[PDB]
Amino acid sequence: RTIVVTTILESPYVMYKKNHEQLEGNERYEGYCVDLAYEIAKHVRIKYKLSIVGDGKYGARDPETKIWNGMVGELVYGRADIAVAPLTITLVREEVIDFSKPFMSLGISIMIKKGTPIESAEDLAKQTEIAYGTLDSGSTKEFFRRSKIAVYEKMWSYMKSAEPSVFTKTTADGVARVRKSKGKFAFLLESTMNEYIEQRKPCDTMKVGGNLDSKGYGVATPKGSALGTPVNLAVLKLSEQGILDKLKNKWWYDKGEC
Amino acid sequence: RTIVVTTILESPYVMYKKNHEQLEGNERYEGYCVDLAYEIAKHVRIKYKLSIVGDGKYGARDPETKIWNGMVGELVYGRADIAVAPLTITLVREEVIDFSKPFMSLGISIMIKKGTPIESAEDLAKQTEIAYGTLDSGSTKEFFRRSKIAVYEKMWSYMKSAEPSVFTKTTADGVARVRKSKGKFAFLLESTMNEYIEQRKPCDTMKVGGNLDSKGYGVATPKGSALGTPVNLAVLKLSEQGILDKLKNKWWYDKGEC
Ligand SMILES: COc1ccc(C(=O)N2CCCC2=O)cc1
Ligand SMILES: N[C@@H](CCC(=O)O)C(=O)O
Ligand SMILES: N[C@@H](CCC(=O)O)C(=O)O
Ligand SMILES: [Zn+2]
Ligand SMILES: [Zn+2]
Ligand SMILES: [Zn+2]
Ligand SMILES: [Zn+2]
Repeated sequence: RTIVVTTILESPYVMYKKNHEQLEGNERYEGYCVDLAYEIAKHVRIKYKLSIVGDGKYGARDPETKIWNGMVGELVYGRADIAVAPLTITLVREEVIDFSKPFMSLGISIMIKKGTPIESAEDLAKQTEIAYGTLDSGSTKEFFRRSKIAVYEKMWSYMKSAEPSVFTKTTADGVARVRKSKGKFAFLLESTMNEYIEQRKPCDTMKVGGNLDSKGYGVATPKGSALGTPVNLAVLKLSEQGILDKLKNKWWYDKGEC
Repeated sequence: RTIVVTTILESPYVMYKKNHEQLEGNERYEGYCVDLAYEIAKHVRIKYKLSIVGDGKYGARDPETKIWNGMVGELVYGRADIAVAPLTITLVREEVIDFSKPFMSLGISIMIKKGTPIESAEDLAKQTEIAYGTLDSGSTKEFFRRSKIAVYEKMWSYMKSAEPSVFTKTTADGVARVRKSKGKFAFLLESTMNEYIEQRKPCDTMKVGGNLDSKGYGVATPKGSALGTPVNLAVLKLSEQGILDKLKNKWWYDKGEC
């Protein structure tokens, strides 16, 4: 009767509460996806337990073993019933799991330390002084690997061979590298994460240029799961009631520091 | 073997070609949804015929007879196999038809004649000199009818009782009323239509303020249709290949006149 909700520690979607080490179960966490899971479970009338994905990854398929990792693998292998996380709806994932209609819009974007002389992907592509990278095992890395657009093909050729590695294990590690690199590293990440970090102390980063694509996050369920339909209607209802909007303002802008 | 694709004459999604009266069948039409239908049919490997919906409506359910009109009714009553049109994904529609993941993002927006002293919905709500309305039988009208947000509730109370009527039979009729009214009528319509008109001669309108909501258009199929799955993957593929982007630029901005 208690369903397992896989999710990932990524600010401001799921974060440890201030005193989390004194708390237990769902009470350990807060953020946009913690609130979304609560609202969804309320409408679908299920009890649930949040479970941070062990490997800390969104989900990709190993080309060798063909095994899915991350939250996607938790659904595929039957270890979680739903994922409520900033999980990008992509074709390769839709082949193996189901997604709700999207609860948030986003695009890939460029994060720079303020003052870096870069305004566009073209600007990064044509130079070599400023290194740049992306998160491992997620949809941004796959966007670059799969693109047939000249500028992004050039960026992928550079990142794939860069030494030392430009692929980070977590978003926070990429942000930290931008902040510590005196303008010499830029990070490619989703506009939602980029806009959140831009509003947080020390206010030394910014999003530059427009987004490189336009896509959405959805709530995911194992393929053919009976929960898929009610979850989808719940997301649509929350959207129409203005709740998704209220949550975005709560977690991004209400508390902005910059 | 030839499937019926319902659609609607709405610029720049489907428009008559210059010499349409000398042409037949699918060749009569051009625009973003004509291109999208072609790309989808190519991936799903179907032959198809475009059919402009007879009543010229998107789709709503009559509260009395309970009958669906517009493109939604064509799918519900079995007269069309797919709708490829700027058809908004909504909860009440998802209860009776299926939708692909969204091919375009949009929100409700305000269209004014340039120079009108209005910058926000709040600005319209608190005054009465400038009338304002929306399209009949679509999702924008339903947004206002259903909102529990104070400002939009006030706008709905005004529009519902306005005399003469502020609800238009087509988008073009609303645009024409804005243009002819010397600043005394504003039109509530989707950001996509608003941004297209803003780029067309006589360049006398503009979008003002941010969008009131955030939602998407999807390709629709009758509930439980076998075409639903392949169409959805086709839309995701076109999105990832940058084709939806290319089409948006082709139909909105490439030809901009303002
Ligand atoms: C919050 O509303 C939305 C979030 C995401 C999406 C989406 O998935 N897509 C696909 C193509 C372009 C785009 O934005 C559409 C609407
Ligand atoms: N949302 C992405 C993770 C972040 C990224 O790849 O930039 C995914 O679902 O894979
Ligand atoms: N896209 C809308 C029509 C336009 C509007 O209502 O503003 C619909 O699907 O109903
Ligand atoms: Zn701690
Ligand atoms: Zn609720
Ligand atoms: Zn004509
Ligand atoms: Zn194609």
